[PDB]
Amino acid sequence: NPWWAAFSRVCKDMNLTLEPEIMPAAGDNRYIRAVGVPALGFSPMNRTPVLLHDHDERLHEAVFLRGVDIYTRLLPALASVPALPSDS
Amino acid sequence: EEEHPSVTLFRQYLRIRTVQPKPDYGAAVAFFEETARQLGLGCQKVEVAPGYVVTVLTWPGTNPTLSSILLNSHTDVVPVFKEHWSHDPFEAFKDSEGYIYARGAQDMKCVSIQYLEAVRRLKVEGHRFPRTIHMTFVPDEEVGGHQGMELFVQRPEFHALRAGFALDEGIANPTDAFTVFYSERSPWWVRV
Ligand SMILES: [Zn+2]
Ligand SMILES: [Zn+2]
Repeated sequence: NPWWAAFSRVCKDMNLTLEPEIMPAAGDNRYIRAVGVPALGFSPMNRTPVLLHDHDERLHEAVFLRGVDIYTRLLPALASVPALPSDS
Repeated sequence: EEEHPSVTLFRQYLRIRTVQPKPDYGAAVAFFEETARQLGLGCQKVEVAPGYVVTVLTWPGTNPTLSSILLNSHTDVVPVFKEHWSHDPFEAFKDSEGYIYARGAQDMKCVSIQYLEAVRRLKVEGHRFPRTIHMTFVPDEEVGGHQGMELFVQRPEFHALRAGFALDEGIANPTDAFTVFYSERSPWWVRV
């Protein structure tokens, strides 16, 4: 999986500990994966209580800003994966 | 007030009331259109069902025939019982300890703004990559996507993106680790 390889390499470069979990059969990725597109589910929120759909859903601004930094490293890696069989 | 401009943009978008069951999608589409114009990104609106516009922002790569990177997210958020909140869920109040309170602050408007600010920084700082990046902002995820992403993936405008790989939401983790939803080959829910 070249995409997982590039994602995982950036996370090792940044010293981020990942916990891979199964992909729920829900959300936008349900449909994208079902039409054959490889995908991951990821939001760069650590040290954050799990509050989706709850009262007082909140995010600390420094976690948010570190998340923008993480995407500034993920994007070059993913967008620079060299040509694959699937590109033809 | 002094504030990081990425945080200011996040709080602006948190204040757009894309709350189910009748999200202000018109205001969200307008926000993405104006952002595309400010960032110098191409913008395509694809109305998959009446009242349901998918917005695609595009940063073409240097090898536009390679398949693209999709940075996907949903613009709607679930309802609130506002009497149970410490701060108005659509005010995006930031407290003196740095916490931003809003419906959508975790799920998932943070990620949409993170994609936009990461693209803005990399592009304005002069980076270029072989693969095109498309940011797709879809309505309707919180009710199952049947008038959003589920329709978008059959559209000719979707096929034209030539998607090679997508990101979309994960979930908060209370520890120092980050959760990542992993899938490979054919997803497990079609196995069947
Ligand atoms: Zn979500
Ligand atoms: Zn949700």
